[PDB]
Amino acid sequence: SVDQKAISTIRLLAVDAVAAANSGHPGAPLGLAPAAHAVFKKMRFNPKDTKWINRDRFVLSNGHACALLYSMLVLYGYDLTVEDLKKFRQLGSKTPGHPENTDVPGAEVTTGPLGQGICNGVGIALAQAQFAATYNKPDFPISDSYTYVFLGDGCLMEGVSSEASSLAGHLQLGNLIAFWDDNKISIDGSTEVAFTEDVIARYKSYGWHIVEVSDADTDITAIAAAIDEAKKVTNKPTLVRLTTTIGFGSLAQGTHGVHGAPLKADDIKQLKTKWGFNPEESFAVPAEVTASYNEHVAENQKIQQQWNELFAAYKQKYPELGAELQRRLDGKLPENWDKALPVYTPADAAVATRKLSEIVLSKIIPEVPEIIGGSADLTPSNLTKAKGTVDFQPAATGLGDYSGRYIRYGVREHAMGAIMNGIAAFGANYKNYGGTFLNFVSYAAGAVRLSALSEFPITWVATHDSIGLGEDGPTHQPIETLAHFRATPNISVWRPADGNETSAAYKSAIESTHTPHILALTRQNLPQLEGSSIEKASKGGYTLVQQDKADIIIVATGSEVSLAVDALKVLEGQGIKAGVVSLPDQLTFDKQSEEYKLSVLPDGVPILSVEVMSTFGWSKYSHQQFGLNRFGASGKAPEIFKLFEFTPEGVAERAAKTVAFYKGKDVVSPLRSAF
Amino acid sequence: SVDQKAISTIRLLAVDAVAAANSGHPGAPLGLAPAAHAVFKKMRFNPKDTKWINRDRFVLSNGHACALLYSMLVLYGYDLTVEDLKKFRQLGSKTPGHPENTDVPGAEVTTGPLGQGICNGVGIALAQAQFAATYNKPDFPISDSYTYVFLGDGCLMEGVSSEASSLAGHLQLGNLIAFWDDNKISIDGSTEVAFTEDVIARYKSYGWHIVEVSDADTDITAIAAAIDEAKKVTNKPTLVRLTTTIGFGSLAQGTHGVHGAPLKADDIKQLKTKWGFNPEESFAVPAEVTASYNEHVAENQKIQQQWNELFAAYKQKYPELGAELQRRLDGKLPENWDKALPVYTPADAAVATRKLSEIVLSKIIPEVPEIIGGSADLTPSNLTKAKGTVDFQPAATGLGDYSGRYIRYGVREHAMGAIMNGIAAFGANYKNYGGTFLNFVSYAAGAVRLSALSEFPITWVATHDSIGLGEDGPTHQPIETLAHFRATPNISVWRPADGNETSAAYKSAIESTHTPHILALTRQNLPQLEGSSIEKASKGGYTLVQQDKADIIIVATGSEVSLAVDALKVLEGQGIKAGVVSLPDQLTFDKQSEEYKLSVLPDGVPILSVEVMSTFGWSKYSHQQFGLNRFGASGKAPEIFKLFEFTPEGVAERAAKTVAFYKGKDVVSPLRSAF
Ligand SMILES: [Ca+2]
Ligand SMILES: [Ca+2]
Repeated sequence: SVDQKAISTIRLLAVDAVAAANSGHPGAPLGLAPAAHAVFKKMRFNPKDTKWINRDRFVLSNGHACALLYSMLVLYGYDLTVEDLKKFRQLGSKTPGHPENTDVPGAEVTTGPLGQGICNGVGIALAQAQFAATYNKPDFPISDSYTYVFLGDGCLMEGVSSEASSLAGHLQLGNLIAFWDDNKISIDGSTEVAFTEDVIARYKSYGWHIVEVSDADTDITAIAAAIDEAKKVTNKPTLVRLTTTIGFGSLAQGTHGVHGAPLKADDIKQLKTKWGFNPEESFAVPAEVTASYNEHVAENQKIQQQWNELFAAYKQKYPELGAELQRRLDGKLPENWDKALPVYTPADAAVATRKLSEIVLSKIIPEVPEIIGGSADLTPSNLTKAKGTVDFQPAATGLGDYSGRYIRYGVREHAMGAIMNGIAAFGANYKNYGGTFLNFVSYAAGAVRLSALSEFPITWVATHDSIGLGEDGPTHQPIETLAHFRATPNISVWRPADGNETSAAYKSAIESTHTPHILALTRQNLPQLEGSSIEKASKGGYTLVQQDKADIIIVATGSEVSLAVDALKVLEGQGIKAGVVSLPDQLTFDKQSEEYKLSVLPDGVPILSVEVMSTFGWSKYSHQQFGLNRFGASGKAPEIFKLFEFTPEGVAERAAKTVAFYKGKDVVSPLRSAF
Repeated sequence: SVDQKAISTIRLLAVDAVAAANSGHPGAPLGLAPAAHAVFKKMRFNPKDTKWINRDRFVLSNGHACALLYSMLVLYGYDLTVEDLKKFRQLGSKTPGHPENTDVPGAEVTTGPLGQGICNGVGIALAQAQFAATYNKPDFPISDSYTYVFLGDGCLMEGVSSEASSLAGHLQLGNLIAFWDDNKISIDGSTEVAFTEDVIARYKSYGWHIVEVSDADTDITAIAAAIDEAKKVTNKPTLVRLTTTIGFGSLAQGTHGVHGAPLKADDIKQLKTKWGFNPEESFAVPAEVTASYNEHVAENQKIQQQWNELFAAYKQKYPELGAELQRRLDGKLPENWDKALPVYTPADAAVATRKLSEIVLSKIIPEVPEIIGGSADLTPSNLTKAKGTVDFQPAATGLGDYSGRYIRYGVREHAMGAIMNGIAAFGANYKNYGGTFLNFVSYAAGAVRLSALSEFPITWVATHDSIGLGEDGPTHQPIETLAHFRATPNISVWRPADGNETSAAYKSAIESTHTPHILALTRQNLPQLEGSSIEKASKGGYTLVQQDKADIIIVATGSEVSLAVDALKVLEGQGIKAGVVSLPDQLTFDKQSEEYKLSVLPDGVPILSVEVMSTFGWSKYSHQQFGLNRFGASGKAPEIFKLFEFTPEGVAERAAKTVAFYKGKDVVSPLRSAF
């Protein structure tokens, strides 16, 4: 049949791509080709409009199997060709060794690191439910799409997938349909060596529906029927167990050796012969397969055309909601939304930046409907929903509704990070956030790094940023955390000092389209600074206190800016004139013009950094660094600051030493370099 | 009864400690006091010998409940007093807000970050099984101890606990007994908001045994019986469901408000009144409770005395095993074990450092019985057991034995990290390791940080360290990873360049007693260097190529040392004389004398760093830094190096620019500072 020919075509494209690279993973593509064929036949998508908001989404969580994804995209006429397949895993190609959403048309997310894609799928499905609840009306099914995820044994061992699966079951996400490649093989060999749990029993315990397909090597009718069954279960995510043979058809089928290395040339020849292909030919695409796939694309394009007309009729009946939806699909925030950002003066009271952040959210959430977010491993007293909103929950629970805006992630930081990526990936201008303690953003490093690589505008609301949290002690107090994330490409790491800086941090986070944000916020109260503003803080770094005859400039962030200002007064008494620079986001500052940056950190003056965390990175901006490069302590916060000499007198002493160290030396800006 | 009085005493000590601090968590201590009393009565331990190797171990994984742990330790006469309790959460006290194994007698591990303690318990139990299989003989039960773990709802949501629980069930760890505080409350409020899974069904799916105690607020008889039942099930870890009231006895019992904030003073008064205590008195310890607890301590001390005699008789019957066990309990490695480390010369072939590491392990494992380890999310071709050993598995599986030395962790990096901490915590000189790709050590950051804080000599064997891995691409290629871990206090991060440096890295890792190690190893082949040795590399940084008239020194690590040596030859052709420094471990180097360090990085010469990763940290050792501060690429590794100009010519160009930049400038060592 043409279906059988299509499956062979998929298999052989994947095998041939791996062969050309002499690198990559042919086993899972061979095993999953029947399922991929069956699922893509059920999916609604337009290869010529990858951003259609009512498309079904597909996520290949076992991302090493991506020769499979690329083969599907090529066969369906996405902006990816057989010539691109021939360049699989080759420098600069459109077919990298793991799929990248920035580089690959039809790759919704960046997968490869195990466990991530299934969580991303949870987030896409969460967003779809929230979006549909927000926009759908009687006779106007604006959003009714499904989220299809392929996953492997490795994904099921990673804790992040357990977290997301528990939460997805709780959230009754009936438009999520996941497929487990039950092939009994991982990298180390048999799953009998380390993975003997009853996976199906576990998924039932989370509240998922199960369908089992006992012969997924051939039974595409049963795979299609499993999809139909899953669609009837509207209040549970579904796991479809696909019992497959890894490397199906290969001489080495059913072995670990086919998981992650190219097949032997003679093996590829017999594959081709047994499936009716020419063993002397590579990258064959039978025209009958193309025709069959083009028929499904044509049908999907007519569905999209009808959706466009539905949307036009929606705008006529619901003008305000229609305009809102149009604006979001255009990628634009509401006009002048930022007028809602709170502004402070030095006459206002001291406030913790965690509380300032709460206040910002309270003001902007009602004005910007595409903001949703939540928290994990965090008291409601440290972050909760904006007044006038409700939690995102299935209505059946009585605890919220899918129209809700605040997600109760539970104690699941890593999955929260990966789910945020999926919400961003959904599109429709979603600007989503996740709260936890800064120190436990580290639990989610796998996902955070992927936010950066994937260019997703997600936001971490990361409170209790330092020893300033006090009594919980060194297990909770960040030291290395900002250095870690600042060292990662494409992460804005805001550490605002006061009310105006906190508003600038949110302006950046919400306006972002390609850069994830981490907002490092305090437990303890900080003063409103003389010289701060949203305008100046928006530059990432700025001159807070200008001193034309400066003996030294102190550059600081967050809680240490006020400390620097107090140190300036001590230094004046010692006959030393200091300027102060506030550097709320190093990435934003780095992106400013060279002349702007040099106006902030000029030549001819020693510069001392102060931040109660690792000194790593700080030499970009300073000659000497006062930081904390040891673990913290359990006690009242002001006593810990005194212990480590983060006091006005301690800063002044180090500033005076810095001035002395550079007497008679020529000093140029830390921004200067040799290359 | 005295048992009831003891439980009230525990409860009130915990409440009073939280009250004195005006900080901390009284709810779980109130709920878990009956269970803590019952479990400690069943445990064998000596408060006067916290390191008795056959003690039962207790782990409080819900570490925020530590007022409870401290109360138990005080009541049993550990080196912790009521005066220490009065200083709970106070700077410099022996009673920090979360328990720290370095600071607190009877704290086996450092808990607080959720999910970790249960995994640590898995590791303690794994080590006990391996230890018993190694040493026990007929009539000589050298090791027969249990591992008791308390955990909460938050712990059960964290993915790391799922990973460890799946693995513990697979490993049939029948001496592990965990207790779930089933109190329906987390920080956000009811578990109904985010945690509605069937926990018991999930634990059955992992192969655990279950006991349910429906009234754990009062039924200590049933808690004791649950322990007895668990001990009869020798081939499954057991989860005991303790249905408790959070804050039991408080006016606010059964609410989120009692989870993490001090009780009201009037509430504490009525607690005391209803339990027969004086509401005007704090930190009361009834003498009858002390007597009862002292009786159990006396009995346990007689058990230890009998164990000491058993050990003496074991040494008579089994002299060689006895001497080995004695050596390990003394914390000493075999005499001259390091003579087994491989040594190379520049005449030897190029080898990848991953392969050099395999070879080291192959040579040292047979000589050092306290080395065990494994791998997670890694092909057996990248790391497997040492020849002549077997996997650690229950014999019932036919796949290994508990005497085995190689652990199949599955795709569970985070749990592997936390389990390694538990193996180290067991003691007996265990020197344990875990293999994965360097980029996915980040999945385990929560545990890695705790290795550092806890001072555990664990080792990560972290291969595929850079863009040198090639085709898997930017999702797999570390950029930020070494900066992250180098910025963390107390982590040795070895990046060996060649065979001799790899042997030095292992010498450091295995000799370690207080510092975790990460070994960053290459996929690609590297040459044996002229000038390397185990002796010199043991200093962390050393002069590889000395040049008395140097125009520049190039400092490099790992794969970039050979690159620097090739660049020296290009520079000679341009009339520039360079020295080379190899810096295989920054921490070890930092610990050397100031004079040694200055001999390596002298004044009066520009210094350029080269490492194909983040430049963060490198200004400690250099004036200019050539690194990679963007994500990688998917292609053949040598082509990626060429793209980013990590070539002899690219290094030489930057070196020449550095020389030019410092012409006419006075240059001092990067090791100099103002303070
Ligand atoms: Ca598999
Ligand atoms: Ca609880």
